[PDB]
Amino acid sequence: LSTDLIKNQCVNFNFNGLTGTGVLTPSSKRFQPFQQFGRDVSDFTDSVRDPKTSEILDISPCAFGGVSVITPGTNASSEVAVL
Amino acid sequence: RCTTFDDVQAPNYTQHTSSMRGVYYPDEIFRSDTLYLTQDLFLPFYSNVTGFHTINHTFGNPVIPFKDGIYFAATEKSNVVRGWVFGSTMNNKSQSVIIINNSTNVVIRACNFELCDNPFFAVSKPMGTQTHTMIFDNAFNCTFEYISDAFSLDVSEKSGNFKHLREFVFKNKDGFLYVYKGYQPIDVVRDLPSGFNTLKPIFKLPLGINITNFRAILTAFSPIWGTSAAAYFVGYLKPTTFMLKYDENGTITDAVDCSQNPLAELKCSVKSFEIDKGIYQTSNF
Ligand SMILES: *[C@@H]1O[C@H](CO)[C@@H](O[C@@H]2O[C@H](CO)[C@@H](O[C@@H]3O[C@H](CO)[C@@H](O)[C@H](O)[C@@H]3O)[C@H](O)[C@H]2NC(C)=O)[C@H](O)[C@H]1NC(C)=O
Ligand SMILES: *[C@@H]1O[C@H](CO)[C@@H](O)[C@H](O)[C@H]1NC(C)=O
Ligand SMILES: *[C@@H]1O[C@H](CO)[C@@H](O)[C@H](O)[C@H]1NC(C)=O
Repeated sequence: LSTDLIKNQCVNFNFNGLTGTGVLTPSSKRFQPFQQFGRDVSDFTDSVRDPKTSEILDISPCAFGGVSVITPGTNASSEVAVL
Repeated sequence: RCTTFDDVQAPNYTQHTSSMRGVYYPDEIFRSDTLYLTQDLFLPFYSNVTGFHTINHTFGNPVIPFKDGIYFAATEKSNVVRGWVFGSTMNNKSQSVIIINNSTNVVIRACNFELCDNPFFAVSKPMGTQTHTMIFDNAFNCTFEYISDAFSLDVSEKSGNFKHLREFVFKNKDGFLYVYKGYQPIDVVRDLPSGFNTLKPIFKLPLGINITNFRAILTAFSPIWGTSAAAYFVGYLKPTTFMLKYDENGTITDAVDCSQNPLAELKCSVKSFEIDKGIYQTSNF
């Protein structure tokens, strides 16, 4: 079943019906005995409870953003730095 | 063994108020520090609550319609309300499910029961234990069976205040029967008081049967029959819009109807419990 634990790496998890990708990490949210998973102020399933160990974990987004290139110009140099 | 009673008073249909009860956890999903709209079956605030009182010569449990899903409350000190039959025809012609507490187990059983017209437990009033299980005469084509853990329940008749307030909601959707539970301690004589308690889901039972009516299974206290003071309260649900309030500990702390007045419906739109002065726009007429 490969019910392992990979913390702090972007993986593509699949719980008991809970699919998706992201970086996994331990949570500290106050559940109930009948909670299974929680959601944020948005409509994303944020936190998760282990079907195997009943551990409260929260799910973070993997990685994204924009790229901006920094140049001093062509007639002087050619090296650049990123952001 | 089907035993009907001799001198039962006709039912009261005495109406009471629904003030702020009927709150349940709608799902299994955690939220916190938030407000949240729902469109689901609910008891509206401050509504007609039919109180069926079991008093000295009054044994009220007729055939009661489930029509849309029901709200139930039980004002208890001696555990008179112990079970229910759910179904449509309330005979052995259609499948009936019976969920009882027989003072040993929570027993769930769905068969074609030959319904006794008067379901009750008989309890010896000077002895203090259950004597009879006069529920059903026959049972066949049993679809579902459940018997819970063995536990010792308080059966004998008590005196004084109603101490125990058990609130139940039953909800047929997608072939299930959603079963809701909640309890608070009380102390009152009659007339189910105001309060605010979120009910908790306990069972989502794949029955798949036509349930239109029901009848509670009460407990006769006998020195054939005799009764003691107990009351149970009839509530229908209606598809409403409420808004919940989650704290930092994920507790439902406040609820608000969007339908009782233009005031609270505005509070559903503005999404705060407090609004200062001014004029605000809501939907069309
Ligand atoms: C959410 O729930 C938790 C737990 O129910 C609340 O935290 C609790 O806060 C109380 C008082 O603020 C703490 O009680 C204190 O305990 C110490 C040590 O026993 C005692 O000396 C004090 O006199 C007082 O009784 C309690 O320990 C604490 N529990 C935990 C687990 O933190 C919390 O306040 C709740 N938050 C909200 C927003 O409802
Ligand atoms: C390079 O171009 C900049 C303007 O983009 C100018 O100010 C600078 O004098 C130029 N340098 C040379 C060596 O042409
Ligand atoms: C039902 O409730 C309404 C208030 O919504 C009240 O005016 C009416 O008298 C109640 N009916 C009975 C039979 O008590």
